[PDB]
Amino acid sequence: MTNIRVAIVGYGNLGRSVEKLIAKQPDMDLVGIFSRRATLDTKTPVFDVADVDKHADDVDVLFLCMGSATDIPEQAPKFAQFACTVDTYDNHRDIPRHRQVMNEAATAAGNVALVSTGWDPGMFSINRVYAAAVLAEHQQHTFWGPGLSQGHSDALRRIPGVQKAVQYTLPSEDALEKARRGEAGDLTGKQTHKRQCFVVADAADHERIENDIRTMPDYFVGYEVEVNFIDEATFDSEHTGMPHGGHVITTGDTGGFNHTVEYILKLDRNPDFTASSQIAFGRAAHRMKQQGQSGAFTVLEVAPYLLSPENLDDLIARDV
Amino acid sequence: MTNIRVAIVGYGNLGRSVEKLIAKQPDMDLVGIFSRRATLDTKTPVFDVADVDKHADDVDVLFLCMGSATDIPEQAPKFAQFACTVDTYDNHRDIPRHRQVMNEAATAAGNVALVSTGWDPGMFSINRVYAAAVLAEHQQHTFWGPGLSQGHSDALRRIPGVQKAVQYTLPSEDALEKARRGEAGDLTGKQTHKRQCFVVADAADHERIENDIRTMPDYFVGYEVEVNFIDEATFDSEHTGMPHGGHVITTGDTGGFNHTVEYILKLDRNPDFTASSQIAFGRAAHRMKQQGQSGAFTVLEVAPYLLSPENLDDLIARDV
Ligand SMILES: NC(=O)C1=CN([C@@H]2O[C@H](COP(=O)(O)OP(=O)(O)OC[C@H]3O[C@@H](n4cnc5c(N)ncnc54)[C@H](OP(=O)(O)O)[C@@H]3O)[C@@H](O)[C@H]2O)C=CC1
Ligand SMILES: NC(=O)C1=CN([C@@H]2O[C@H](COP(=O)(O)OP(=O)(O)OC[C@H]3O[C@@H](n4cnc5c(N)ncnc54)[C@H](OP(=O)(O)O)[C@@H]3O)[C@@H](O)[C@H]2O)C=CC1
Repeated sequence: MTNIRVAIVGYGNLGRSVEKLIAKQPDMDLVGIFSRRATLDTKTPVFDVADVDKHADDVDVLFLCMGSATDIPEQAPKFAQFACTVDTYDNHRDIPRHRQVMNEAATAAGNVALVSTGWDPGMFSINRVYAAAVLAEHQQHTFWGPGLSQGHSDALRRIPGVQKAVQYTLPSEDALEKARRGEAGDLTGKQTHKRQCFVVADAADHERIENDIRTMPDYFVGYEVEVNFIDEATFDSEHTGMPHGGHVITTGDTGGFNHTVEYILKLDRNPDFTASSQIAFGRAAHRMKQQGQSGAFTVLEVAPYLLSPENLDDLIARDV
Repeated sequence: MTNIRVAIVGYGNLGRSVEKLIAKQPDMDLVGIFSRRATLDTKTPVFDVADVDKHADDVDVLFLCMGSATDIPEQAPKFAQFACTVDTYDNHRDIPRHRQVMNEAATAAGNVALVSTGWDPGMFSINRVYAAAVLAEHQQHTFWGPGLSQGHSDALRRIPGVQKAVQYTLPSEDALEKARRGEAGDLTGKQTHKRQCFVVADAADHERIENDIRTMPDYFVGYEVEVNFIDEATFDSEHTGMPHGGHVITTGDTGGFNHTVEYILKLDRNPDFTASSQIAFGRAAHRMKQQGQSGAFTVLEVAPYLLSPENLDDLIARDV
């Protein structure tokens, strides 16, 4: 009855999303939260992150939901000392090193570390690899969105006189249809997406701002940008969500015959879906260590059935 | 090391596609073809299927491209004795059994057999699994076509007195939409697809071919079926292409938020894509064997990176 004993390290949006979804898992028990703050908006027990050493045996897997930017790279390796570990670290350029270092740690403690799960990296990585592997010579693209970009939203905000603001990254529909036909080979980043800004600001300032936006080097110049100055009420009512999604499109030619494989995600709420993967890869981590494996692995190294709470035979009988 | 030695068994549409596509691979050498027929139009060496026996020592893996309806079930298991094998076996209700017997033959000879690969079963099965696992509470549907079903076409053709035949599968566009809006629940493939038959045969035989068709165990029973007896000309001109494809749709709700996972295939030539998938799993099979495994496995049981001609470090560096 496994009830694989889990805990959460870090209590932000993600951390909250994991907490809430564990109730819908048949086989997991939440043993509590490890936090750097004493007092959280919650009934699950809270512990001091420094005291993780002491709880070592109440826990099977630790979901690491702290920051990618600086926390993960430094804190994560020590945690693999105490249990299996799953993270959603999204810095592509650092993955190889993160894994290498996560690898020396987990191996020495005999734990299993799953790194860089989520939707991208995660689901979209898997799909990229599958479709590219299949379609020998192939053309591949990843579009993001439609969804929230915190980095672009932050740039907007630093603008003088902007009160509240958000920017969405949308895929250029033209650009999708073209990739679908194997014709998007010579297209730049400025052509593949479009940006849609929603700004709350005094009417006196609209012209300067809109100008400040469309000329913003590196963040905004070069794109199709659409700008809306909205009431604070419509802002709060409609632009307080965290949606996102994307497309992985791969094409290949087999001698005069085209094939297109498209993977699409539509998420009403980013950290909820990200929690969903992370949780599924947590179950896989536990099963992997149960089979005597150890070290760090990416989502590319785990057989699919491992994420499932159903028994293999049942999966083979119904879904194959 | 290094170049995998490979052979085809069954030289029909699939077998020809696999022939064509092996050229596109960097790490495979096609050693020959094993056929029940003496004269094949190809420059590849051909062999008597009764002679596999003698080539066991110089092939690392055998692609089984005989008919699922009748050939696979008794023939396959005997191939497992001589090398790794890879099939695209399609009778869902008979897969677990197939796997058992293939496992036994494989495990005995120390080989690896990969069963039921292709797109459905194959890629569609994998997608079904990742999505239902990730999203705890979900609704999931699959839709095939409009396109030409290879298994269904080969089935019709094994009915005595059928000179020529082809079958098209037609999905219900309405169902497809309700699905996208999480509203088609409690609907099945059998109620969402129509089966269309184009047949060439003497009018005298019409009565009994129609009976055999509509009473064809789970290849045809339970579906709405249409039988069209047409002139050879009309058939030879109007029914020549082999397109197909479909959609796997899954919808789920986290605490009051929705997510949709969509997987799509648009294939210009059915055998060509199927062949490309069968090939990548062939690479996986050979690797698992060197890696020390043996026995029969489903597509749910192989880590994605095993299908790729690239090194894992590169895959991780570039695609994750
Ligand atoms: N791979 C993927 O597809 C995806 C990956 N991610 C990754 O998820 C990571 C975490 O995201 P997210 O949860 O949204 O980030 P947050 O900023 O919400 O929280 C991160 C950390 O901040 C601390 N913290 C949170 N709230 C407060 C607060 N009010 N005051 C003080 N400290 C606080 C928490 O640590 P403590 O509890 O110790 O205070 C927490 O672990 C990101 O770095 C991201 O890259 C996200 C989506 C997708
Ligand atoms: N899992 C998946 O997604 C997919 C699986 N499939 C499977 O692939 C299978 C093969 O389909 P396909 O290649 O279209 O079928 P064919 O009718 O072309 O061939 C089947 C066998 O018939 C024999 N054959 C071929 N041509 C002739 C001929 N002219 N006269 C007499 N015998 C001949 C060949 O054996 P021999 O050389 O020994 O005579 C061949 O192996 C199907 O059963 C289908 O299930 C197809 C698509 C997808």
